[PDB]
Amino acid sequence: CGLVASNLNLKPGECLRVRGEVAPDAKSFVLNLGKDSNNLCLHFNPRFNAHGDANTIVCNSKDGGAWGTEQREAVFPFQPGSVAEVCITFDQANLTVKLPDGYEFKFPNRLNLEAINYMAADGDFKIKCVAFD
Amino acid sequence: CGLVASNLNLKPGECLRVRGEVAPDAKSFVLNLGKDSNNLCLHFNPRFNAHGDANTIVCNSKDGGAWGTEQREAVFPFQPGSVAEVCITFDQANLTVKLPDGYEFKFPNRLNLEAINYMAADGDFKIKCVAFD
Ligand SMILES: CC(=O)N[C@@H]1[C@@H](O)[C@H](O[C@@H]2O[C@H](CO)[C@H](O)[C@H](O)[C@H]2O)[C@@H](CO)O[C@@H]1O
Ligand SMILES: CC(=O)N[C@@H]1[C@@H](O)[C@H](O[C@@H]2O[C@H](CO)[C@H](O)[C@H](O)[C@H]2O)[C@@H](CO)O[C@@H]1O
Repeated sequence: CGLVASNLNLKPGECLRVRGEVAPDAKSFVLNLGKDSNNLCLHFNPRFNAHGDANTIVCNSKDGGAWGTEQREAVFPFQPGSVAEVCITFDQANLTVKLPDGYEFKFPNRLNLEAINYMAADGDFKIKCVAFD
Repeated sequence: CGLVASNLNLKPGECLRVRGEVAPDAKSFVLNLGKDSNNLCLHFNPRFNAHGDANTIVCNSKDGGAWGTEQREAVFPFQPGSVAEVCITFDQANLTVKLPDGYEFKFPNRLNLEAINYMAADGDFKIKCVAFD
């Protein structure tokens, strides 16, 4: 596992900027956001070649330990062995994810979180900077 | 009640930079670094008016729950209600703390830690960025 942070107290409208290094041999990487490891408003999982996906971003929620319905994006501005950065903001209805190519997308806030208190990176994403505004 | 981070994997010679907002009414604030909450290589506790001290940085270690011998610094470049940044590095002999105004001091590495994996802020220091360099 990578860096895990708790008591983040990220509130609607605030921008979370996360930048890190993707491992050279990575098949995917993960950044998880939510209340705790069972309760994710955003599982952000760029897949290079994993679980049947090549160069696709897969996003999901997790509620009480159960995965929701995945969403897949149309762009893939990530490479193994390079710096990856994401910017995330939310309100109680949706998260908005901004990627390093400037592409923005929405993901529904299925847990109706009023605050994001938990962030976790996997072992393929080495956090170099996190800014909570 | 502030940000807690784990799996930092900060190794000797690496630098950790932490920037946060000191609460307007703070009597002190705390940044703790170590293996875990009971084993701290550095309790960094700038005190405005707390525990008998006035405008003094108190540093200590904690070993299996037990506080060590306090060290007090001679300088105090902090104010309640303002942003503060500290940078920390270590080696086998000492941690080095660099303060906002450029001042540096050493604190002994009493636990003989070879990595720092845990960090926590108290509720008077609202962390805004963390960088690893
Ligand atoms: C096309 C499709 O539905 N594929 C899914 C896989 O994505 C899924 O893999 C898991 O997906 C979750 C997120 O939803 C995590 O990323 C987890 O690590 C993956 O293993 C598998 C297993 O649920 O089911 C389908 O194949
Ligand atoms: C002036 C003097 O000696 N004061 C000390 C306090 O520093 C001390 O408080 C604790 O100090 C530790 C770090 O060593 C933590 O900051 C802890 O939160 C404080 O309560 C108290 C208790 O040992 O003793 C004197 O008052």
